Amino acid sequence: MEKNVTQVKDTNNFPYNGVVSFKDATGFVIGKNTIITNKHVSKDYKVGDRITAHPNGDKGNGGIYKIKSISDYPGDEDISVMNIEEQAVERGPKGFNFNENVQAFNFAKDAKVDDKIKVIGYPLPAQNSFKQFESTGTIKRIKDNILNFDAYIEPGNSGSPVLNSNNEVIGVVYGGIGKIGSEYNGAVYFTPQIKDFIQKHIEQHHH
Ligand SMILES: [Zn+2]
Ligand SMILES: [Zn+2]
Ligand SMILES: [Zn+2]
Ligand SMILES: [Zn+2]
Repeated sequence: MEKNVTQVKDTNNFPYNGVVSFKDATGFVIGKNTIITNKHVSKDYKVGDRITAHPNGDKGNGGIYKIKSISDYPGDEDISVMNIEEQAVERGPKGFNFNENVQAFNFAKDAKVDDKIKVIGYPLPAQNSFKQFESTGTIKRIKDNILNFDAYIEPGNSGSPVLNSNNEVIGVVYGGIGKIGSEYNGAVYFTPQIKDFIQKHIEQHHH
């Protein structure tokens, strides 16, 4: 029952500038024009729907962007990749370019139980007028593609990155119903098959 949650002061610096906001969920930047979220988020949103880059409430954001394509992982795991139209619908401080207004996360090489982790995202975004929050805790179990962690989350954290102490991404917070009665939370743990699927969807050039 770890509850160590802080309001993010400045979302314009990494890792905070790698996190994106849906109307009611979270995602994060993994590469050029590319974000990760979960399948619950990808069921709710469609091509042409919009994300906001790293909003800090009404203090501003890195722009508003259109979802260009959605690619759900073909395995059972709760993970989706979305590609983003590079030209913003509404500009960020660094201009209209998605990539200049965000910084992508790198994959962690691995993780182990008891590692210190951080979840960054948008809990209760209506109630907390889209402020970004960091929630800190530890890994409780890693089994195949299942990551159980002890860090406080709320509705809206669905799709949040789970980060190691060096701000590399280890997994993505579940959007599905959690284990009943459990004070711990779940995430898809990034294994080689999942990393490969993601990497194959990252963009590299302009058309
Ligand atoms: Zn939903
Ligand atoms: Zn470009
Ligand atoms: Zn273009
Ligand atoms: Zn091409």
